[PDB]
This record gives sequence, structure tokens and C-alpha cells, in this order.
Amino acid sequence: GSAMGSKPLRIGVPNRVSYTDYVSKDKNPPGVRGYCIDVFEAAIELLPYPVPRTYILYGDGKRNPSYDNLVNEVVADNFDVAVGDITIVTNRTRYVDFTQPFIESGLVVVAPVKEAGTIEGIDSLVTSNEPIGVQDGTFARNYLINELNILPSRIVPLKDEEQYLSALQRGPNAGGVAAIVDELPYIEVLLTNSNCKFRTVGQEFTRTGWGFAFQRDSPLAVDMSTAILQLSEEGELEKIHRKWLNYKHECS
Amino acid sequence: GSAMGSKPLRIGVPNRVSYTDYVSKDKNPPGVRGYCIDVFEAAIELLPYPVPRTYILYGDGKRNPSYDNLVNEVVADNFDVAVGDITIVTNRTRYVDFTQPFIESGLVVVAPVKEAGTIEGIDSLVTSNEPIGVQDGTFARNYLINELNILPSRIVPLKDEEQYLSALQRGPNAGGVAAIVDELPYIEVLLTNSNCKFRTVGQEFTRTGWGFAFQRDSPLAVDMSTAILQLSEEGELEKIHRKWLNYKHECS
Ligand SMILES: N[C@@H](CCC(=O)O)C(=O)O
Ligand SMILES: N[C@@H](CCC(=O)O)C(=O)O
Repeated sequence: GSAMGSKPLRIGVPNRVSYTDYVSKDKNPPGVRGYCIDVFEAAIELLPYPVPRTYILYGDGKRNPSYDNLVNEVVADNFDVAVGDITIVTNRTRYVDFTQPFIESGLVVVAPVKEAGTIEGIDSLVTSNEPIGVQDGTFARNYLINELNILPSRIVPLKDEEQYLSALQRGPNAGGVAAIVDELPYIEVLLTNSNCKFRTVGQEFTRTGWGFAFQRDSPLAVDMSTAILQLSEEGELEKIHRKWLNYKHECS
Repeated sequence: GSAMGSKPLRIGVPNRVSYTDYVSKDKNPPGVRGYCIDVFEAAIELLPYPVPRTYILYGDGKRNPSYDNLVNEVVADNFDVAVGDITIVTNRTRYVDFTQPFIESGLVVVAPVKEAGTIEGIDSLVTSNEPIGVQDGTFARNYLINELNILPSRIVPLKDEEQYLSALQRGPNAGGVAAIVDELPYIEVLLTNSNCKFRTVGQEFTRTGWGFAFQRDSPLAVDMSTAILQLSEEGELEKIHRKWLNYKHECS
């Protein structure tokens, strides 16, 4: 009581193997780095109390982990919060308190410039019956199946940037994919590093955001929402974005 | 107990005198109409329990009411929820539980096409020292003063579409304004009905959204966030948007 001090916050962080500028492991303390970590730390700093905290990596380090499962670790009280590129989707809001979003997100279709005549957006992709690439561990798999009625066998999980590019280059008739469905923040990074061979086709066809996932009725969730809005209004969210993400490439 | 039935939810609704397609009074029940009302009703319908509810108009019907005060009526327990075009801003999240946003929003600068050389965005507007138009009752007044360091005397409240157009047309040297600062959803409607005389200049320089404001720790807020995300993922949010807002005009 008098002798025994406070537990620290147990923060689950996805062990990303792709798009590591958003969030990834660090060899140095605090053991994690990236856009999402700097936003979380900047928001903590704005709180009117200290928040003793430890970061714990979630995932085998081979494939991006299940973000559905990361959030359920918060629900099961194995983490106090999940911090990272965590998409706010219906099934995840049921059991946790997400903050207000700290960045806007939504799904886009990426295809070769050559293929843009036949695959011109999500609707033409649905009807084509050709393979669709997605990241490991994304909500996008169950969104495509349940919302857009895609035959599960069509959805091909891809491990990293090499497999995203490789699958798009090989195409649907040579053990690749007709398109990748992923969130715009990841695709903005992919098109910076893919030499203008690939583009978005059609409209961004979902809209949501990334948020921090706290346990139901967490007072910390409420204050961190206020902090995030403060970061946004002060222009700090854009400053942190500019530090981690430049979207300018050699063919633009 | 056995005889006495449930209170209905007391829903505060802003009595808008401009941009009435977003939310406004109705001569017929339930006494309110608009985009924000249809989103709220569609979200209620998705809940796994009934929500007996009454809508109460907030504002004198002459000027748009203080949205800061509408939210504080929820805090003070005079309303159970505030429903309408309610911007999620730091000072409002302190005491209420906003839903996840049901539409994205942010501030833009509107100026005459002629004036676009001198007023080219928020930064040039700040330094110009000329009058700035805003709606009655908007968060944007205190955002401009506290965040962008605008002398309060420069901020000119305008009553309705007639005064928005009139003030922009008269300009800063004839009892008008150099520009209007307002949220993009309202400006999208203004530029549809202003004959291509006016345009946005520079980047959208804030990002947030509209949400429904529930009392702190409202379980209804949690379920309505899930419902809103469901509406978004099913494409119902866009269907309701298309019913109330068309942005196509005769010079486009
Ligand atoms: N942001 C995605 C995770 C992306 C991935 O699968 O690596 C989600 O929350 O589902
Ligand atoms: N959406 C604005 C209100 C606009 C108005 O002033 O009419 C707010 O929440 O502050």
C-alpha cells in the first residue's frame, strides 16, 4: 500500500514487417518507433497526469499480426491499450473504447497502369472473379467477404513490399493478383517506392480512421481523445506526419 | 414502478437558419429533418433495443445557436444527447462522449475568384489584417482567435446565405469581408448556389468531423458509434448524403 507503487500501462503494439514507418520494433528503448508511437507519446505529454507505461510487441515478426486479435487482447485484459495503425471498424468498437481518429483512412484498389482499362475500381474487381491481394492480419479480408461478397478463395494474403510488388507485376494469370485492396496510408507509401507502374483505380470506397484502443469506460481514452484533437488543432499531427511520411518519388 | 413507464431520450437539435439540408426544424413530426437526423434515425434502427426519443429545437430561430452551449446543455443534463452538425473539438470532448464521426469536416477559406491573388489561403488571410466572415455559433470564432492569433474585432458573424454572399461581394473595403472561414460541408453548399463567383483558396487547414454528443459514460454512445460504422461499411452513410446533398450547379 504505502510501499507498493503503481502498475504501468501494458501497451500492445503490432510487430509490423511492412510499412514500418507507421509503427515497428526498435532495437533501442522504448522498443517501438514510428508515426503512431510519436502521436501516442505527444498525446500522453498533453495529459494533466503522468502515465507510467511499457510497450509490448504483438506478432511473430514474420507476418503482420491479426489486428482483430490485438484489439481482443485489450478486451481480454492482456493489454490496457493497443497503440498503432489500428483501423476503427464495427466489430472492434463493440468491446473497446477507441479514441477519436488521429488519421483518416479507407480502402482503395491498386492495379497496374496497363490493367486500368479492365480493373477500374472495386465494382469491376468484384465481378472480375480474379485474385485480390491484401496484407496479413487486416480487417479488409472480412470486409471484402461479408460486405462486397468476394469468394474467400480469391483473397490472397501477401507478406511484405516485395510480395505486394511481385503479385501486382505477375498479375492474375501467373500466380499473382489482378489488384491489391488496402488502406490509402499504406498505398501512399507503396506508390512512392514502385516506380509509377501501379496506381489507385476508382474512388476510396470506405472511410474510417486509425485510433488507440482502450478498455471499455477507460477515463484515459476520453483524455487521449481530447489530446489528439489538441494535437490536430495546434498543427502537431501534420508535423509528426511530415517527420515520418514523405510521398514524393523520382517519377513525380 | 409497475405503472410508471420509461423517460424518453431528450435530444437537443440546433435550430439552423442556414444550410438547413444538414439539420433544421420541420412543421411535421418528428419536428426536425435533414442529413444529420436521417443518420441518427438509421443508427437508432440498427440498435438491438428500442430508444423512445423526443427532439427539442435549440436556438431563437433568428441566428444559428452557440454549438458550444448546445453541447454544455448535454453536460448540464438538460439534454441526454445533442444531434446535428456538431463539430468534434477539444473543449467539447472534455465533458461529453461524442460518437465516432459520421462525416469528415475541416475549415476552408472562401474568397472571390478576383481576390485569389492576395488572399490565397489561411496564412495570407491572417497577415492581411482584413475582416473575416464566420457563421453565428461556430467553434471557428475561438479557433481563429486562440489558434491562428486573429484580433477578435476582425471576426464578423454573418446570419444566413444572403449575408455570406453579400459580405463576400461587398468585400473588405465596403462593409464586407476579405474571406469566409467555415467548414467544407457548408461551403460545398455555398459554392453550389453562388454562380462560380467564389472558390476555396489554399488547403483545408483543420480536420475533424461531426458526431452525436452523449453524456459521459453513456452506453448509448458506444452502440451508436458501432451503428455509425455499420452504416458507413454498408454504404448507407453515402446513400443518406446523396439524398440530402447534391453539389452539382449550372456553371459546372
Ligand atoms: N490497419 C489494419 C492492419 C493492417 C495489416 O493487416 O497489417 C487493421 O487495423 O486491420
Ligand atoms: N458545426 C459548427 C456549427 C456551425 C454554426 O455555427 O452554425 C460547430 O459545431 O461549431
